[PDB]
Amino acid sequence: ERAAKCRAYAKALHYKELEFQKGPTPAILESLISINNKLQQPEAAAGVLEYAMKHFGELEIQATWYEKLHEWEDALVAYDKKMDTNKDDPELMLGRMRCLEALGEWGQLHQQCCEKWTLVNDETQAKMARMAAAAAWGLGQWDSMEEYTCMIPRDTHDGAFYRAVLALHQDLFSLAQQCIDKARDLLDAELTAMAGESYSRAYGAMVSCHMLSELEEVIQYKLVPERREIIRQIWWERLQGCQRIVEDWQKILMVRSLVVSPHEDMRTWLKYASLCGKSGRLALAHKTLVLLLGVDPSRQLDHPLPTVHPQVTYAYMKNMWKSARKIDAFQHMQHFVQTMQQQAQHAIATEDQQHKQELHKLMARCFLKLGEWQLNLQGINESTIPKVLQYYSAATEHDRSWYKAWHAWAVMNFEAVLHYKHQNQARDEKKKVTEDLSKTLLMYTVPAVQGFFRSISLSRGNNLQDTLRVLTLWFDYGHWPDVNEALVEGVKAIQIDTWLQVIPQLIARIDTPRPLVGRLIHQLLTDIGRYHPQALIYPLTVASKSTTTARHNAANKILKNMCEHSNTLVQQAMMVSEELIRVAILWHEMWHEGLEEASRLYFGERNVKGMFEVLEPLHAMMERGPQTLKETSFNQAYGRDLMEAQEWCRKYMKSGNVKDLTQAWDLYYHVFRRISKQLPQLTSLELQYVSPKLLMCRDLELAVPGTYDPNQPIIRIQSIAPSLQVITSKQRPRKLTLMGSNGHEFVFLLKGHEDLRQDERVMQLFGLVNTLLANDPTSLRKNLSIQRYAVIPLSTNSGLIGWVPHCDTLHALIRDYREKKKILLNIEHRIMLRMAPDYDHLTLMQKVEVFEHAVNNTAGDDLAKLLWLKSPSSEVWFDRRTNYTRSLAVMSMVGYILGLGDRHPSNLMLDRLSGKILHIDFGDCFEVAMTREKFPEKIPFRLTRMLTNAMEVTGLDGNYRITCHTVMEVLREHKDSVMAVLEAFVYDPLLNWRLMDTNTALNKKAIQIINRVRDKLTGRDFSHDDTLDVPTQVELLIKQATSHENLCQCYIGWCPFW
Amino acid sequence: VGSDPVILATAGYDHTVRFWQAHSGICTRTVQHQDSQVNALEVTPDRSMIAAAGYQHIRMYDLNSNNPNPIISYDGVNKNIASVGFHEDGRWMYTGGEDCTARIWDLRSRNLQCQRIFQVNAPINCVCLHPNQAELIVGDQSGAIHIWDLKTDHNEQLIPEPEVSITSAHIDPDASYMAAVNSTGNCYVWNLTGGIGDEVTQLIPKTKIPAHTRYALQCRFSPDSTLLATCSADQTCKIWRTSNFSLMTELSIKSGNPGESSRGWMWGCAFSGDSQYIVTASSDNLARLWCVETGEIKREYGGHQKAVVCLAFNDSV
Ligand SMILES: Nc1ncnc2c1ncn2[C@@H]1O[C@H](COP(=O)(O)OP(=O)(O)OP(O)(O)=S)[C@@H](O)[C@H]1O
Ligand SMILES: [Mg+2]
Ligand SMILES: [Mg+2]
Repeated sequence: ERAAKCRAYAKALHYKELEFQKGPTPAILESLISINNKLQQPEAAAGVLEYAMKHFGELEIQATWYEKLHEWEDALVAYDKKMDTNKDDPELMLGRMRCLEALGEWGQLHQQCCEKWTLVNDETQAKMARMAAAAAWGLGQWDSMEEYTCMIPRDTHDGAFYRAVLALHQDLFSLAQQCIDKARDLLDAELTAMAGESYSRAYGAMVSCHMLSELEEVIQYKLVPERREIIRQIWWERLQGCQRIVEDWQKILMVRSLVVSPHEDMRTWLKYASLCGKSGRLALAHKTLVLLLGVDPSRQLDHPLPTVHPQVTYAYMKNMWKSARKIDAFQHMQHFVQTMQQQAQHAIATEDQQHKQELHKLMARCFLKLGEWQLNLQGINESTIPKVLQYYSAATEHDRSWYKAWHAWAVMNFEAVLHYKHQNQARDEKKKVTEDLSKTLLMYTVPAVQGFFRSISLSRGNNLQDTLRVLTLWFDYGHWPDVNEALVEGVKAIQIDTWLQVIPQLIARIDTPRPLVGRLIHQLLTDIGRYHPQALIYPLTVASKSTTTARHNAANKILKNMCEHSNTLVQQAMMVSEELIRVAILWHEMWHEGLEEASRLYFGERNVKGMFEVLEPLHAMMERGPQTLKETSFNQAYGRDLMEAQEWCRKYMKSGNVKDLTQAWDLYYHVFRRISKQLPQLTSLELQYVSPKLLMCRDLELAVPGTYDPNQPIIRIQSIAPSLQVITSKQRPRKLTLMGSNGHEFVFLLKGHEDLRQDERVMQLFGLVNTLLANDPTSLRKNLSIQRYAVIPLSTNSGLIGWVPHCDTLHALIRDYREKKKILLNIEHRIMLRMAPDYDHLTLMQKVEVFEHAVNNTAGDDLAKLLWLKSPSSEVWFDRRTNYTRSLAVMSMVGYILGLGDRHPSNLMLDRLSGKILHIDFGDCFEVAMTREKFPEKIPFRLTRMLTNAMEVTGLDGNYRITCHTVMEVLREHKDSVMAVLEAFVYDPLLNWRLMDTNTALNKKAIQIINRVRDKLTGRDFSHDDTLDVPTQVELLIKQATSHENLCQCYIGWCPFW
Repeated sequence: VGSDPVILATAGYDHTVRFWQAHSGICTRTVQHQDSQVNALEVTPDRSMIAAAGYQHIRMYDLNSNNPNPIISYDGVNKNIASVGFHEDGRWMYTGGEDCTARIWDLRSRNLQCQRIFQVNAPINCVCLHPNQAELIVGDQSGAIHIWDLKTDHNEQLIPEPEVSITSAHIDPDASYMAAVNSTGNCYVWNLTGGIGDEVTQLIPKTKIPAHTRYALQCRFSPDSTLLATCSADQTCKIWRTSNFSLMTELSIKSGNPGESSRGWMWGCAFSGDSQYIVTASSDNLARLWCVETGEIKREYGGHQKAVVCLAFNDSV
């Protein structure tokens, strides 16, 4: 029955929304926040209020709006403004009070209550009591509580509650016992009274039921003395666990206050004060801390801080920093740490080791703040570098373990290196210089390398960043002995597991010319070969078949080395990859692209030297003889013609005729026509004709491409399915499918002519972002993530891509819907051209009209609608949407940092079972798309009309924007991890080719790209001088993504109207 | 066709420049203008030939030889040409381009090249010549208006509200007022300190008229200097009084029911010589002759298949 109750609601929402579609009314808007709330969807409803605000300032009073937005702090100062200008007004006061009882401002709530007791209004007399009871509760004053409780009716759950508390204080336990049970029942009957359309009072019921059960434990804590440990444990655990907003925890602690004073709970209230600071409620955290110290809100401001309770002082100090007073905060630290090391070195008479330890770990935390604060106050320069390096080393001394400290020390050293290197490119822009430079850099490099090592071993699961950094120093430093020894040390020291994370980055430099670097790489790879080969074969096999000599040589060495222990694996892998490459682009498919290219150079460019270079690899390609039926069947129908078309070519090479060369093209154009006809006939490939070796394969020990991970039992290629559907396209990729040794099937897409190596790094980046999101509690609460797919490169030409089930391209879903509803697929386009035959050449202004014209005469539902019709129920429909909204927003931000261009409606798809969204084709990364000459993208990511429409009405204000901040906030917190990854492949040597396409050294261009990224992660993407906070930046972006001026400029294919 | 006292030219997306006889709505001649839409039309002060600024060219058809094709073409400039203007003394021509340049062309010599170039960051939408022939006013998409002294080559720039694109600018014959209109739909009016002849020529702000909610596309002073016209994407040409800066007369073409989705933008206007009448270019394929005082449609120039984005209107003896 319960699962069926939300169904009718979800069903009503669909219509209630559809109504709003036709005419937005305050009526509907009311019955919308409510239904969205029964559906326990808080943030989507928060979006409805945003729209309610921006279109109807009509439940009025800016203080009433701040109150509904739970922004009590703004509503309180907005109510004061409204009170001092106006009069008494009995409603303005209640609001002014509600703000105080949320904020936990008992001092002002009790005062406001008594000091204003004319209250001739009798309803003003009823509410008044409830609040002023709890206010009196927080302020100790029990007399006041009793008075104000005597005015709360025992009919209300509230009135029954405060009696249980008054009794428990005065020690009347039978009274207290009954009052609880009455308060429960008066709350049970009340949750059915407002059966859904209520406040966060259904969520605050858990607050009252929590408190009532806790208040029964406070009962347990009064006469029978045996649970003082059992009770404190649950109280302690159901806290670190529990995640209830500041205000609720106040109340919960107030229950525990009846029995334990904060001075015995310490750890409890320190954690609570710790939460208040993190959720930016400082003035409250302060008051909790002042209480625990038992000393002034330091009104004695020039005095030193008390060291009575080392832990509390520390909190205070960081509260002071996070507060306004941060030179002051810094100052108290230096001095506190000094007091702390003396309080150790002297006061430690042996029979106190636990205290010494806990005192040494506190200091490490102090030193880390010290360095960190020093940096924030001064920056990085010849004077700070040594200080913070001392601060961090000091932190490293006092905790030894602790990732934070070793990390901090590593990064500081690493940034010392950077500081001088970037200071020296400053010098060289305008012999004893380099010798002192080499001394300088070497001085910080070695410890950086060292630091990153001890820090990596302290993560284990979470060290992609630190690991990548190790490689930066390792590759960048053309190797000085000192830095090498440090590396070798570390490599031995740290687990092999680690490096798997980073295999493509290592293989990137197999052929390093620096002899000291290669040796370590080659050795380290070999050892990774020893434990976890599999993790190594595919990527090595690729490398071993490479035009560049130094690569494939060095790759074979490690492969040879791997045969000494895993030979038949190496052998299987070798062949499977070989055969797949043959299958990817068949013989005629190559001759077709090679004949087009050959006729462009000759008949359209007069280039016979370049043309001969297009055909000669194709002729020698067949010179080897056919090896498959499909190769021989080609060799029949075409072989002799070609073998003699070359004969004429090689008569002209020596004769230099032009009639010799025209006999060749006479023959060449013959086979072209033949093949071109057969090309739309390839819609399936059969293994037995195309590659028999692959059909032959049974129970291999090679793993299913990109399924290997330790932890998980190895899944091997047990069989390859005999047929491959050829996806008839421009590149005609194959849809290969493999049978796994676990039973389950594994489908891939075998692509012939796209260097998959980029797509691989992007998936790496996504993986990290996925962890980051899984680790941020909010992002986890919401399930936020990027769906990724396996990317297994096979050559520079080809590779494999994981097939994602249940997906259709945006373009497909639409092609279907429009044909279903008898709408011409490309109608916005045909409208635009009817209006303006020369659309592409119009001025900006001219275009926006035509664009708007198209949009205004075509439906924007499609996607929204086809998703409704699809769904088997309405809760399934509702959820698929929630998933869709969120996942799209995730990739909007992530995609932005990546600079992910070219997001036309065939490059993103929607999973039809969860509704979550999926991006493919990562060819255009970093500003590339926007920098291009012809049709430059103006868009940061596609937030197009049908995508907007498909979310909830009140779209962008709701789930989308909220999720946008969340994701972005995570990305900014972890800006280095993200940049470690991104730096790794902007500067990757074999990957730099995708930016020299700005034509249609690189050292300088690569610098730009990465800055443009840091700019985005620091909120400096827009103006050079501002430093925009998240919601500003997000707003700016959504704006940009939505601008008609931007969209109308998009290459038509991009479908700026879908 | 230039021999008629009244020259009326209409150009747009349908590859023709049609000429009309003002008083009757009959289309006189029509000229082929293929490969591009027409961005601006201006008739030379000499009444000999009309200029058609388009995409990467300014073609110039002859009003006297009553028949042929472009006398002169100008080329070798990439992206659109948005504004044209002529200097009284027969020989100079000015242009604003998407290529971010204000160019001065010598009509009495050869060269696809232009005599001068004034480059800005961000594309130029409008270019107009102060009646003193000594200064060019140039509005760009960043929102900067540039006064470019044609003598000192001294550039001086002024931005109003902008981070917003200024769409057109104009300056009354008596050089007392300068106006500029932008994409927000605002209209800015400045007072003109007639420095001139050993020049200063200063701009003093007077009002910002909230002329439109949507894009404002052109602005123009009557010969009178009595009125200021403002064409917009809200399908409206609003005529403002210069004494008041209040709304005298609204000309509009917007359905008569909210469920129509518009049909047509008010792309351009030109006043008649006597400031009594006003011509109107719209995207609904028509030019229109209005009576400035009544706001009465006195004629409708039907002909163009596709949109109309241009007018030129001439009254000289
Ligand atoms: N990771 C994937 N999961 C599921 N389906 C996919 C995946 N990648 C591609 N497809 C499907 O395969 C079709 C072929 O598109 P692509 O994989 O991009 O090949 P393509 O022919 O190179 O595409 P271009 O370059 O845009 S013409 C797409 O329309 C998708 O439906
Ligand atoms: Mg694609
Ligand atoms: Mg592709």
